[PDB]
Amino acid sequence: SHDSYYYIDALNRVRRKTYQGPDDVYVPNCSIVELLEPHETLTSYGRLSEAIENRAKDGDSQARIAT
Amino acid sequence: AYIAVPAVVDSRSSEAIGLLESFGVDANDVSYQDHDYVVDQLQYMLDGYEAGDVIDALVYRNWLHHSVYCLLPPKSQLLEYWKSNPSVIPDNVDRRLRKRLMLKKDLRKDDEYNQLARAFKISDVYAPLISSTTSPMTMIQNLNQGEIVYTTTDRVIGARVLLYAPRKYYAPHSRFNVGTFPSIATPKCSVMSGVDIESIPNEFIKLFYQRVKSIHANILNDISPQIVSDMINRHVDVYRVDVVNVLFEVVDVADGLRSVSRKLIMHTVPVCILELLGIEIADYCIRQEDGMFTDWFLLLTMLSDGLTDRRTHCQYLINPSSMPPDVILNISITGFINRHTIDVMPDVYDFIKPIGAVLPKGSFKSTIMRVLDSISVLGVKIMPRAHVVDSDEVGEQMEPTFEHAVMEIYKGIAGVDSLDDLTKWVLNSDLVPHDDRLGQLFQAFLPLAKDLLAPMARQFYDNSMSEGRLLTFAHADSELLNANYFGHLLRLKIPYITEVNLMIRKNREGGELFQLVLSYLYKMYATSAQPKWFGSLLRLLICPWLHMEKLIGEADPASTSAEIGWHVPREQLMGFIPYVSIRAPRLVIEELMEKNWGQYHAQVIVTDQLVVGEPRRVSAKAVIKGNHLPVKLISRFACFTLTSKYEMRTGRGAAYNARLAFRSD
Amino acid sequence: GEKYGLSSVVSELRRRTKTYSKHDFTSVRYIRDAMACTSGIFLVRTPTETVLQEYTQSPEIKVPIPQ
Repeated sequence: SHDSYYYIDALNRVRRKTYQGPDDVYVPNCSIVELLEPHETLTSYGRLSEAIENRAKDGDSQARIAT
Repeated sequence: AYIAVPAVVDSRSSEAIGLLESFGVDANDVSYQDHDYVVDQLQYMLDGYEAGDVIDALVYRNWLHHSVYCLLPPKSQLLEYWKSNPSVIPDNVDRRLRKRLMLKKDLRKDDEYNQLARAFKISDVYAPLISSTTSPMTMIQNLNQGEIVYTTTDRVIGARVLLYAPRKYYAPHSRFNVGTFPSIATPKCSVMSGVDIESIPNEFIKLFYQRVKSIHANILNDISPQIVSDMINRHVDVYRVDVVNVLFEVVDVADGLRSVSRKLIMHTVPVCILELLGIEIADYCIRQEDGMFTDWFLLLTMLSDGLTDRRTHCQYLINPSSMPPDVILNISITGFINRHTIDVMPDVYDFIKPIGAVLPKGSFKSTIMRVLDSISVLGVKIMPRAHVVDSDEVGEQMEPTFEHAVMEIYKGIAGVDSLDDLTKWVLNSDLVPHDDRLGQLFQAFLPLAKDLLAPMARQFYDNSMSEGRLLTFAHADSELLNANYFGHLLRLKIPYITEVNLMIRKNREGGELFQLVLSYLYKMYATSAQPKWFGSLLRLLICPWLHMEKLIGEADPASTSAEIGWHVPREQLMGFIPYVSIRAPRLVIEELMEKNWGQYHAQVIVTDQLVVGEPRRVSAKAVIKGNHLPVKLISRFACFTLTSKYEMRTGRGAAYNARLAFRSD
Repeated sequence: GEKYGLSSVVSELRRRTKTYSKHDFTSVRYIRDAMACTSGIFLVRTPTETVLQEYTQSPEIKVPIPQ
């Protein structure tokens, strides 16, 4: 998962740390399912959970990275 | 009597400034004219016509023949206004045309009206008339005749413009009078000769006076401020400081006899410093027992924006050393030749943000960081050492540091080893560098300067923007540009020879000539922009504060002071950091209680231990989100500090959407 | 190919490219069909890293003009 991919810079903006080359700034590939809550009317499909974006708007450190 | 001064004169305001004692004239009978509107009228006048017609028209105008304009709607609304409720039609009108106007419900079907209206001209009724094709010369020449002039257009120069119709149709002397435009129409009109055409700060008065003195110089009745002081007798703004120049000379008294070597001049020292240092027309020794400059001549040379001589007119950079090709040791001050005001607040300083000053490598830093730390005009500190970042500090938190990193550049050049051999190879006996070898060294210096220093400088300057608003020295111009520095960029120089400073100082930690080579590297690394005379910053730093205490002084410390800072709500689990500090009179801070300090938001991280013997403090970090603070949001009348660290009055702390709060008493 | 583990693709392309020796429609359609196999996607990254990758570079002047 994505915990070792991003960080928070000074001036409190989100970035990522690159592993191969200084142009490794694109989207990484990690497990996604742990940040999901299911839609109604069908169980199998989920979206981004509202509690994490609520805590990210509040100003949590991990929740901003996750959203 | 009518004299002319090189400054904008309004009747109600320049009397409150005084404005005539400011040029050096001791002084009722002196009545001021309002030449405020003619400068804006000239600025609107210049974009259509050329320059020379406008100026040479305005030159031939006396300012005692009092008169006025008249502006009328062009033709259709002119006849429509006579059709309307007033029958104020003049007697110049056609007998048939007024008869057709006195009727009711005229329209396009009336052939008898329209046939005469299509052959009617405004110039038949009104004379003299300014049309849009008239020269500017004939406008003023017709204006000097008959106390009212009819126009068609707005773009006129001279007196005040008044309108003829409502806007729905359009699309007191004394004996001595001053002004800001020299008249020629009277044999006696006068122009003052205090300041030359190079120090006039309006840029339209300067453009006017150069063109006047270019062609009419023989026929100007010219007078000096001393003769003006003969002829007369027989809120309080800051950032307006009188300046003069010191006409001195260096003397060489060896034993008995004295000689005179040079005849120098020092262009724009402020008058308040010369008054408070208490210097006069006498001799002065400017060296200490060591050979250092004795702490007041140093400040005088650091306040000015120039130092040249008078026989030739090249720039003269003085020798700071004591080696005698040319040692300046004794000064004889001989007068003060021009006097004017200057707006100390510059153009680039718009929003409140940190200050990056670019000084060269061998400039005097170790003296000015001692002197500026030890100044205090009021119950504040102007520039403490804890708010100043050296140029050295940005490249020191590194595996072996940037000076020592480029100290071992010698491995890589053929025939070069043992760094003394490189320094012997580059510089000759003159210690002027060879043309190729310095660039051959630079082509290996440059990737170490860019690919290695600039990311660390960018990180460090982001960190320094976070922990307060500071002042950062810098060696070169591009050092603050390749690293994305945020703040005001100031390119500065001192009037001294920075080169021979590098041989005086021992304990340089490396080659004593190597640092001169490293200074040449930074001098060539910078861009080709002209630096701007360190006094241009030092007058801003000192002179508003020194002028402030002459009128804020001993009112009350509780209700002259106030401070701006970020405010967190009290509802927290375990607050007012300061942002600037403002000292002003009572009415100004009462005018500062409004102008609400919302629409400014940060994110304060506040977690630290107590550090010093002062009360409970936590060195916070505020990161401004929105726009930064304008200065006209504060004032023109209230001084404010420029640099500040962040702290509030245990537990922890997290990201707080802070806001500002003006507190006072 | 040796850096990224695609030598079995690169050598496969080179040995097939070395068999065409006349200029007609066949060898031209070979180039068309080889160019078609690149993947046309649209690269996605945040603007906050688009700026701080693109707008942080700077030119280097190895021979500046003297003072």
